[PDB]
Amino acid sequence: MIQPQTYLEVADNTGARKIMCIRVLKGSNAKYATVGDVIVASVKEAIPRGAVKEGDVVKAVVVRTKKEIKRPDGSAIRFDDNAAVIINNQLEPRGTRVFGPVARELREKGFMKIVSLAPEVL
Amino acid sequence: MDERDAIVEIRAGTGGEEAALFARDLFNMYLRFAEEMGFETEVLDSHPTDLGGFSKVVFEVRGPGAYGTFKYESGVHRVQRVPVTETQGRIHTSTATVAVLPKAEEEDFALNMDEIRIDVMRASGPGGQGVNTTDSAVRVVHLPTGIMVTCQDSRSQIKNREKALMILRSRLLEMKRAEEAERLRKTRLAQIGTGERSEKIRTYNFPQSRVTDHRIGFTTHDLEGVLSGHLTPILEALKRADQERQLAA
RNA sequence: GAGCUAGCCCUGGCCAGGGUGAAGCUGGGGUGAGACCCAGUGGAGGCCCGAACCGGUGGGGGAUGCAAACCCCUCGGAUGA
RNA sequence: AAGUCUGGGCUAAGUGGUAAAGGAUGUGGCGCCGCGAAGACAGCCAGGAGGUGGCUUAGAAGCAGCCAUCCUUUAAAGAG
RNA sequence: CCUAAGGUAGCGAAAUUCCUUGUCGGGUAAGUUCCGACCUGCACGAAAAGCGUAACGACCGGAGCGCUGUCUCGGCGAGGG
RNA sequence: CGAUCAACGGAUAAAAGUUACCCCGGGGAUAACAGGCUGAUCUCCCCCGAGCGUCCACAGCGGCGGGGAGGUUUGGCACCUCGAUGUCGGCUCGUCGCAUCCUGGGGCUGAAGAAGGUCCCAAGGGUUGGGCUGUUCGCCCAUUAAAGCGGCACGCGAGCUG
RNA sequence: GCUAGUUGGUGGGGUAAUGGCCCACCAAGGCGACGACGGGUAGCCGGUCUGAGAGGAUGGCCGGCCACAGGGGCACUGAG
RNA sequence: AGCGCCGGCCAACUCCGUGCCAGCAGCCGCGGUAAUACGGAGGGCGCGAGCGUUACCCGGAUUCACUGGGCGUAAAGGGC
RNA sequence: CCGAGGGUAGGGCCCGUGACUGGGGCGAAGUCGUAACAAGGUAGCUGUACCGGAAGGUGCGGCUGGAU
RNA sequence: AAUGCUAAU
RNA sequence: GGCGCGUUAACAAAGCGGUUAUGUAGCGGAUUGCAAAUCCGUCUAGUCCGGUUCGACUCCGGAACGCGCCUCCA
Ligand SMILES: [K+]
Ligand SMILES: [Mg+2]
Ligand SMILES: [Mg+2]
Ligand SMILES: [Mg+2]
Ligand SMILES: [Mg+2]
Ligand SMILES: [Mg+2]
Ligand SMILES: [Mg+2]
Ligand SMILES: [Mg+2]
Ligand SMILES: [Mg+2]
Ligand SMILES: [Mg+2]
Ligand SMILES: [Mg+2]
Ligand SMILES: [Mg+2]
Ligand SMILES: [Mg+2]
Ligand SMILES: [Mg+2]
Ligand SMILES: [Mg+2]
Ligand SMILES: [Mg+2]
Ligand SMILES: [Mg+2]
Ligand SMILES: [Mg+2]
Ligand SMILES: [Mg+2]
Ligand SMILES: [Mg+2]
Ligand SMILES: [Mg+2]
Ligand SMILES: [Mg+2]
Ligand SMILES: [Mg+2]
Ligand SMILES: [Mg+2]
Ligand SMILES: [Mg+2]
Ligand SMILES: [Mg+2]
Ligand SMILES: [Mg+2]
Ligand SMILES: [Mg+2]
Ligand SMILES: [Mg+2]
Ligand SMILES: [Mg+2]
Ligand SMILES: [Mg+2]
Ligand SMILES: [Mg+2]
Ligand SMILES: [Mg+2]
Ligand SMILES: [Mg+2]
Ligand SMILES: [Mg+2]
Ligand SMILES: [Mg+2]
Ligand SMILES: [Mg+2]
Ligand SMILES: [Mg+2]
Ligand SMILES: [Mg+2]
Ligand SMILES: [Mg+2]
Ligand SMILES: [Mg+2]
Ligand SMILES: [Mg+2]
Ligand SMILES: [Mg+2]
Ligand SMILES: [Mg+2]
Ligand SMILES: [Mg+2]
Ligand SMILES: [Mg+2]
Ligand SMILES: [Mg+2]
Ligand SMILES: [Mg+2]
Ligand SMILES: [Mg+2]
Ligand SMILES: [Mg+2]
Ligand SMILES: [Mg+2]
Ligand SMILES: [Mg+2]
Ligand SMILES: [Mg+2]
Ligand SMILES: [Mg+2]
Ligand SMILES: [Mg+2]
Ligand SMILES: [Mg+2]
Ligand SMILES: [Mg+2]
Ligand SMILES: [Mg+2]
Ligand SMILES: [Mg+2]
Ligand SMILES: [Mg+2]
Ligand SMILES: [Mg+2]
Ligand SMILES: [Mg+2]
Ligand SMILES: [Mg+2]
Ligand SMILES: [Mg+2]
Ligand SMILES: [Mg+2]
Ligand SMILES: [Mg+2]
Ligand SMILES: [Mg+2]
Ligand SMILES: [Mg+2]
Ligand SMILES: [Mg+2]
Ligand SMILES: [Mg+2]
Ligand SMILES: [Mg+2]
Ligand SMILES: [Mg+2]
Ligand SMILES: [Mg+2]
Ligand SMILES: [Mg+2]
Ligand SMILES: [Mg+2]
Ligand SMILES: [Mg+2]
Ligand SMILES: [Mg+2]
Ligand SMILES: [Mg+2]
Ligand SMILES: [Mg+2]
Ligand SMILES: [Mg+2]
Ligand SMILES: [Mg+2]
Ligand SMILES: [Mg+2]
Ligand SMILES: [Mg+2]
Ligand SMILES: [Mg+2]
Ligand SMILES: [Mg+2]
Ligand SMILES: [Mg+2]
Ligand SMILES: [Mg+2]
Ligand SMILES: [Mg+2]
Ligand SMILES: [Mg+2]
Ligand SMILES: [Mg+2]
Ligand SMILES: [Mg+2]
Ligand SMILES: [Mg+2]
Ligand SMILES: [Mg+2]
Ligand SMILES: [Mg+2]
Ligand SMILES: [Mg+2]
Ligand SMILES: [Mg+2]
Ligand SMILES: [Mg+2]
Ligand SMILES: [Mg+2]
Ligand SMILES: [Mg+2]
Ligand SMILES: [Mg+2]
Ligand SMILES: [Mg+2]
Ligand SMILES: [Mg+2]
Ligand SMILES: [Mg+2]
Ligand SMILES: [Mg+2]
Ligand SMILES: [Mg+2]
Ligand SMILES: [Mg+2]
Ligand SMILES: [Mg+2]
Ligand SMILES: [Mg+2]
Ligand SMILES: [Mg+2]
Ligand SMILES: [Mg+2]
Ligand SMILES: [Mg+2]
Ligand SMILES: [Mg+2]
Ligand SMILES: [Mg+2]
Ligand SMILES: [Mg+2]
Ligand SMILES: [Mg+2]
Ligand SMILES: [Mg+2]
Ligand SMILES: [Mg+2]
Ligand SMILES: [Mg+2]
Ligand SMILES: [Mg+2]
Ligand SMILES: [Mg+2]
Ligand SMILES: [Mg+2]
Ligand SMILES: [Mg+2]
Ligand SMILES: [Mg+2]
Ligand SMILES: [Mg+2]
Ligand SMILES: [Mg+2]
Ligand SMILES: [Mg+2]
Ligand SMILES: [Mg+2]
Ligand SMILES: [Mg+2]
Ligand SMILES: [Mg+2]
Ligand SMILES: [Mg+2]
Ligand SMILES: [Mg+2]
Ligand SMILES: [Mg+2]
Ligand SMILES: [Mg+2]
Ligand SMILES: [Mg+2]
Ligand SMILES: [Mg+2]
Ligand SMILES: [Mg+2]
Ligand SMILES: [Mg+2]
Ligand SMILES: [Mg+2]
Ligand SMILES: [Mg+2]
Ligand SMILES: [Mg+2]
Ligand SMILES: [Mg+2]
Ligand SMILES: [Mg+2]
Ligand SMILES: [Mg+2]
Ligand SMILES: [Mg+2]
Ligand SMILES: [Mg+2]
Ligand SMILES: [Mg+2]
Ligand SMILES: [Mg+2]
Ligand SMILES: [Mg+2]
Ligand SMILES: [Mg+2]
Ligand SMILES: [Mg+2]
Ligand SMILES: [Mg+2]
Ligand SMILES: [Mg+2]
Ligand SMILES: [Mg+2]
Ligand SMILES: [Mg+2]
Ligand SMILES: [Mg+2]
Ligand SMILES: [Mg+2]
Ligand SMILES: [Mg+2]
Ligand SMILES: [Mg+2]
Ligand SMILES: [Mg+2]
Ligand SMILES: [Mg+2]
Ligand SMILES: [Mg+2]
Ligand SMILES: [Mg+2]
Ligand SMILES: [Mg+2]
Ligand SMILES: [Mg+2]
Ligand SMILES: [Mg+2]
Ligand SMILES: [Mg+2]
Ligand SMILES: [Mg+2]
Ligand SMILES: [Mg+2]
Ligand SMILES: [Mg+2]
Ligand SMILES: [Mg+2]
Ligand SMILES: [Mg+2]
Ligand SMILES: [Mg+2]
Ligand SMILES: [Mg+2]
Ligand SMILES: [Mg+2]
Ligand SMILES: [Mg+2]
Ligand SMILES: [Mg+2]
Ligand SMILES: [Mg+2]
Ligand SMILES: [Mg+2]
Ligand SMILES: [Mg+2]
Ligand SMILES: [Mg+2]
Ligand SMILES: [Mg+2]
Ligand SMILES: [Mg+2]
Ligand SMILES: [Mg+2]
Ligand SMILES: [Mg+2]
Ligand SMILES: [Mg+2]
Ligand SMILES: [Mg+2]
Ligand SMILES: [Mg+2]
Ligand SMILES: [Mg+2]
Ligand SMILES: [Mg+2]
Ligand SMILES: [Mg+2]
Ligand SMILES: [Mg+2]
Ligand SMILES: [Mg+2]
Ligand SMILES: [Mg+2]
Ligand SMILES: [Mg+2]
Ligand SMILES: [Mg+2]
Ligand SMILES: [Mg+2]
Ligand SMILES: [Mg+2]
Ligand SMILES: [Mg+2]
Ligand SMILES: [Mg+2]
Ligand SMILES: [Mg+2]
Ligand SMILES: [Mg+2]
Ligand SMILES: [Mg+2]
Ligand SMILES: [Mg+2]
Ligand SMILES: [Mg+2]
Ligand SMILES: [Mg+2]
Ligand SMILES: [Mg+2]
Ligand SMILES: [Mg+2]
Ligand SMILES: [Mg+2]
Ligand SMILES: [Mg+2]
Ligand SMILES: [Mg+2]
Ligand SMILES: [Mg+2]
Ligand SMILES: [Mg+2]
Ligand SMILES: [Mg+2]
Ligand SMILES: [Mg+2]
Ligand SMILES: [Mg+2]
Ligand SMILES: [Mg+2]
Ligand SMILES: [Mg+2]
Ligand SMILES: [Mg+2]
Ligand SMILES: [Mg+2]
Ligand SMILES: [Mg+2]
Ligand SMILES: [Mg+2]
Repeated sequence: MIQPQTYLEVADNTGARKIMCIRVLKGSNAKYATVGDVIVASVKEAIPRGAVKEGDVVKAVVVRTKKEIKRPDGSAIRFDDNAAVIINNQLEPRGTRVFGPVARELREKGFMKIVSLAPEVL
Repeated sequence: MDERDAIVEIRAGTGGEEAALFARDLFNMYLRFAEEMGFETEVLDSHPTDLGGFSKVVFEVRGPGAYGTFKYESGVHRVQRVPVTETQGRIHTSTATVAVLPKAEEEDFALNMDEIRIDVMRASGPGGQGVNTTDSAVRVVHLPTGIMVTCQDSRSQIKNREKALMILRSRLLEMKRAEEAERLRKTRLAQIGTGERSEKIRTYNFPQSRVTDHRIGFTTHDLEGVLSGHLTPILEALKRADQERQLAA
């Protein structure tokens, strides 16, 4: 459950460290984003000389949430952070590495290159 | 263009007191040329020196075809002579600058009320029950440019609408009068430049009784005829080099 | 009518505890003598924190009230005009 | 309360029972001309042509813009 | 030209600026407020003092961190009614 | 005979201000809110067809003029209310109109397709979250099918805010 | 101006081996205008280039030494 | 067989073209209608499988002066 | 235990950059004046102070690198 | 008493 | 919008019912190597429209433009 004002850590190597959600790109008026959803976000903290910089407005897909995601098999999964991978308007990652595990829901939702690059899919 | 009346701005370049004196020579050269063209001349701005010349003169050339001919005189004009301000008999190279511009319009400015949006609303500040319930404040929006003017100066919406439209017009006017200036300014700089001894389009060498227009290589030796106004030979050679410049391909 | 309130006059009373550590003093250093430096001691102040006490900052309640100005939280002063 | 009263006409819009410029093969009544079996009006049947364009235009050459719109087999065919 | 003489230093869109959300810069994803500038100061200005200033303030602005039922957006529970 | 007793039937021989510290008697005889009447202003819709649109008045437009509708604005008037009809914005809760923002159905198009323009029908439902400012309004950010405009005492303070 | 393993001691760990190298404790010392500390820059020398010499500049090839082996830390094995 | 150069420093000069233009340039300077200084040409000077240029080091620099400089008025005696 | 490093917070130095602002060097021509060089037309210069569009002026004291 | 004189060997 | 004041030549600015304002500039001359400064001379006028009067820049009325002041209780 990500919404405007929500901070997310960045699970890639674009140079962004913290993005702040400003929109849930999910119809007219989605209240929340979960794993596999895309947000528009402001870049609140970045490391020097990265792809993206502080103040940029970027797009990202959510890859981990602290609110547990439930699964049709009756199970659930929960992460210690809210994390996202910065993408372009074609949904492809903009960095070349993805740090940490990601939800298997991303595979189902066409974020295959991200699933590819993640060290663990859970 | 070619057929409209023209304005000529003669400025003194490098040369000091004698640049202004040469500018006076170019001034008499064009007033007397104009008579030998039927063109009508009137001074619009003059700035004389006590030694006899001008640091700047502006004059119009009222005649059906003035820009077509005078337009070749724009540029830096170089004189080399022993100046009347010189006392050791030396030859000084000095410059005057000629600017040739088509006589602008004067077109009046009114508002196209179809590209204007008027918002009315309640005003801010004191008034009691009146200011609470009255749409006295006005905003006027110039829809193309986007610039707005607001007014709650009075208690009346109609007076604030009138005053707001006035200020909006006055401001769009200054915007129009300023882009016109930036075109006028850059154009002048394309013709007059810095006025340096280079940049010359023509030399009027008094020692060697020569006049050379280094744009086409034309050189006559009727320097007294040139300075008295007989510039038709030079223009034509430019005019003919102009058409031979339109030979494609 | 100054048994409310305001000012002044006379005569009394009150201010838990904790903190900071001025001058001075003493010693040491320094010097021609000094200034001054350092340590210790010392205990100054419309100094600090905080009860009583004096207040009344923000909020909530109260609003035919418990109350014709109150109640709860919070907050200012608290050796000084 | 008192006529589903009598006679003549109009309206088809519930107009009556909420309005203007203006628009209209709504309907009914007057007119005033015109064309008709010298076969009218509508339809169909053809013919509707030619020197072919003149100015303008690479063609605008019957079917852009300009200038007038000359004449034939004839019953008519206009350079439209 | 006029005045008794024509606003100096410093400051300035200000507790002062009507036009005005002036313009530029900063901060914000986005800033009528804020801060830094510019100066055509409607209508600053030198003890109705001018411009600054450590410390102080239950004074009035603007921002960030922390944290939150303020809010998305409400849920449940307690007691007095 | 002495009057700009000119406020000219001329209060004294002799007279200016201020009150947001205000007070009393009065008035809806008289203003400010809201209603009402009106509709100049405002908003919308038509008539005319000069001209634009390469061509072509009418795809889209409409010179100079003309006729209306609405009753959101600014006014005019002063009719209930001055022994009181609480006045902005926000919040909350809606409900209605339709001159329709979206979604549905159309005709025309200067409609190839896709996407638009324009007009017609249509009010069932929908019509986002933020930055600025008390703001209404407006601008901006990120989105959206869309981010409609209006009436209800500019809806709603014996419902809250202030 | 610098300094808390800082400077010295005692005792021990460690090594092939001395040592605050490491540790526990004791003492309050250690260093600096003869430039400590900090900042900048540099691998060093035999040589090499220049120069009358003194000096300056430099350290590529070759020889000697050091340092490093993607960026860091670590030890194992072993005569090393 | 090529490349640099031919105002002065510096060895090597005339003609034309250009007319403060085009350009040369290490310094001082050339070029504004008779330019050994710009561009070509002829001729000349220097080197030659090379010739020039740019960067940098030492030299000239006795211009950081130990060798081997200075401070009245040139930069330089500290106010005492 | 130490520990590569990662993280949190606060300092220090350095570089680049910034609305605007300050003066500085330069220029074959501009505006104002004419302070200095002659006793430069008020000897100059000087530290400092105050003032003035500007060079500058004036006060106080110093110097001669001052004329006759 | 009384200000000034650009710029080409 | 109201009230007040004004419009004069090249600029600035006055008086006045009949009539060279004035300053500076400009123009001619002098002086100066030249230019300034200076000296002798000299010159260009009343915003528009309508009235009054023998006669209007001058007085009255209005128009345009400029300036100064006011626009408050809601
Ligand atoms: K009042
Ligand atoms: Mg991570
Ligand atoms: Mg990261
Ligand atoms: Mg940042
Ligand atoms: Mg930033
Ligand atoms: Mg990425
Ligand atoms: Mg001279
Ligand atoms: Mg409108
Ligand atoms: Mg209002
Ligand atoms: Mg306000
Ligand atoms: Mg008031
Ligand atoms: Mg108030
Ligand atoms: Mg009203
Ligand atoms: Mg008492
Ligand atoms: Mg008592
Ligand atoms: Mg006592
Ligand atoms: Mg006490
Ligand atoms: Mg105590
Ligand atoms: Mg105490
Ligand atoms: Mg303490
Ligand atoms: Mg105590
Ligand atoms: Mg003590
Ligand atoms: Mg003590
Ligand atoms: Mg004592
Ligand atoms: Mg002592
Ligand atoms: Mg003591
Ligand atoms: Mg104490
Ligand atoms: Mg105290
Ligand atoms: Mg206290
Ligand atoms: Mg304390
Ligand atoms: Mg306290
Ligand atoms: Mg008490
Ligand atoms: Mg009390
Ligand atoms: Mg009290
Ligand atoms: Mg209280
Ligand atoms: Mg509170
Ligand atoms: Mg209360
Ligand atoms: Mg209360
Ligand atoms: Mg009460
Ligand atoms: Mg009661
Ligand atoms: Mg209480
Ligand atoms: Mg209590
Ligand atoms: Mg309490
Ligand atoms: Mg307290
Ligand atoms: Mg207390
Ligand atoms: Mg206290
Ligand atoms: Mg106490
Ligand atoms: Mg006492
Ligand atoms: Mg019947
Ligand atoms: Mg009958
Ligand atoms: Mg009908
Ligand atoms: Mg009908
Ligand atoms: Mg009916
Ligand atoms: Mg009807
Ligand atoms: Mg003032
Ligand atoms: Mg003064
Ligand atoms: Mg002063
Ligand atoms: Mg000032
Ligand atoms: Mg300002
Ligand atoms: Mg501002
Ligand atoms: Mg201020
Ligand atoms: Mg002010
Ligand atoms: Mg303002
Ligand atoms: Mg304002
Ligand atoms: Mg703004
Ligand atoms: Mg910004
Ligand atoms: Mg930041
Ligand atoms: Mg801004
Ligand atoms: Mg705010
Ligand atoms: Mg500011
Ligand atoms: Mg300004
Ligand atoms: Mg003041
Ligand atoms: Mg005051
Ligand atoms: Mg005063
Ligand atoms: Mg201040
Ligand atoms: Mg200070
Ligand atoms: Mg302060
Ligand atoms: Mg302070
Ligand atoms: Mg205080
Ligand atoms: Mg206090
Ligand atoms: Mg206070
Ligand atoms: Mg904040
Ligand atoms: Mg925050
Ligand atoms: Mg916070
Ligand atoms: Mg709650
Ligand atoms: Mg809400
Ligand atoms: Mg409950
Ligand atoms: Mg209960
Ligand atoms: Mg009178
Ligand atoms: Mg009377
Ligand atoms: Mg009277
Ligand atoms: Mg009478
Ligand atoms: Mg009387
Ligand atoms: Mg009397
Ligand atoms: Mg009286
Ligand atoms: Mg009174
Ligand atoms: Mg008051
Ligand atoms: Mg008051
Ligand atoms: Mg009172
Ligand atoms: Mg008072
Ligand atoms: Mg009273
Ligand atoms: Mg009273
Ligand atoms: Mg009263
Ligand atoms: Mg009363
Ligand atoms: Mg009464
Ligand atoms: Mg009434
Ligand atoms: Mg009456
Ligand atoms: Mg009213
Ligand atoms: Mg009323
Ligand atoms: Mg009213
Ligand atoms: Mg109302
Ligand atoms: Mg009313
Ligand atoms: Mg009513
Ligand atoms: Mg009506
Ligand atoms: Mg109407
Ligand atoms: Mg109307
Ligand atoms: Mg209509
Ligand atoms: Mg057309
Ligand atoms: Mg058409
Ligand atoms: Mg129209
Ligand atoms: Mg009408
Ligand atoms: Mg109408
Ligand atoms: Mg109404
Ligand atoms: Mg009506
Ligand atoms: Mg109404
Ligand atoms: Mg009214
Ligand atoms: Mg009304
Ligand atoms: Mg009323
Ligand atoms: Mg009446
Ligand atoms: Mg009332
Ligand atoms: Mg009653
Ligand atoms: Mg009643
Ligand atoms: Mg009542
Ligand atoms: Mg509604
Ligand atoms: Mg409809
Ligand atoms: Mg639709
Ligand atoms: Mg549709
Ligand atoms: Mg289509
Ligand atoms: Mg298409
Ligand atoms: Mg359509
Ligand atoms: Mg609907
Ligand atoms: Mg919105
Ligand atoms: Mg914020
Ligand atoms: Mg807001
Ligand atoms: Mg707003
Ligand atoms: Mg607004
Ligand atoms: Mg859209
Ligand atoms: Mg759509
Ligand atoms: Mg209301
Ligand atoms: Mg409303
Ligand atoms: Mg309400
Ligand atoms: Mg209330
Ligand atoms: Mg309310
Ligand atoms: Mg109510
Ligand atoms: Mg009520
Ligand atoms: Mg109620
Ligand atoms: Mg009620
Ligand atoms: Mg209030
Ligand atoms: Mg309040
Ligand atoms: Mg140890
Ligand atoms: Mg050690
Ligand atoms: Mg010890
Ligand atoms: Mg040593
Ligand atoms: Mg390094
Ligand atoms: Mg190195
Ligand atoms: Mg070395
Ligand atoms: Mg050697
Ligand atoms: Mg040597
Ligand atoms: Mg090397
Ligand atoms: Mg390494
Ligand atoms: Mg190694
Ligand atoms: Mg390594
Ligand atoms: Mg590598
Ligand atoms: Mg490695
Ligand atoms: Mg050579
Ligand atoms: Mg030679
Ligand atoms: Mg050469
Ligand atoms: Mg060289
Ligand atoms: Mg030349
Ligand atoms: Mg020649
Ligand atoms: Mg020559
Ligand atoms: Mg030659
Ligand atoms: Mg040479
Ligand atoms: Mg040559
Ligand atoms: Mg060889
Ligand atoms: Mg040497
Ligand atoms: Mg050298
Ligand atoms: Mg020596
Ligand atoms: Mg020497
Ligand atoms: Mg010297
Ligand atoms: Mg001495
Ligand atoms: Mg560590
Ligand atoms: Mg670390
Ligand atoms: Mg500057
Ligand atoms: Mg002088
Ligand atoms: Mg002097
Ligand atoms: Mg002189
Ligand atoms: Mg003098
Ligand atoms: Mg002098
Ligand atoms: Mg004398
Ligand atoms: Mg002095
Ligand atoms: Mg003075
Ligand atoms: Mg003399
Ligand atoms: Mg003079
Ligand atoms: Mg001068
Ligand atoms: Mg002289
Ligand atoms: Mg000069
Ligand atoms: Mg000279
Ligand atoms: Mg006059
Ligand atoms: Mg004038
Ligand atoms: Mg006068
Ligand atoms: Mg007079
Ligand atoms: Mg005169
Ligand atoms: Mg003269
Ligand atoms: Mg003269
Ligand atoms: Mg007359
Ligand atoms: Mg007249
Ligand atoms: Mg007259
Ligand atoms: Mg007149
Ligand atoms: Mg008049
Ligand atoms: Mg009042």
